[PDB]
Amino acid sequence: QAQAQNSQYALARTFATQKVSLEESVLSQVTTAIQTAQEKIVYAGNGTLSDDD
Amino acid sequence: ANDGETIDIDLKQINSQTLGLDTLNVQQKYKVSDTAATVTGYADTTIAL
Repeated sequence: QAQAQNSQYALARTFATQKVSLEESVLSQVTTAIQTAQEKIVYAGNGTLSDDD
Repeated sequence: ANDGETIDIDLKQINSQTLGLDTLNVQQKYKVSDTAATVTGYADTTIAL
């Protein structure tokens, strides 16, 4: 019974780690997107852009 | 890289008027005289006959 208990925790860890890693994978690209958004905003501050710019 | 971190430029309307020269003139007035030039001729009006 104890061995089965440990096996169960192992299964739980497998299913858990399938997530978490996925979330880092997505959030990395989210982070880069936000960074480039910050860059665009800094660009927006240029006082001599035309309206269509 | 932060909001408000600006360096600013000011600009001025420059032209003949903001410099107070738009009526800068140096001419002296002529003395004016007039005479009666006699008109001549006849013209064709709208009205028919």
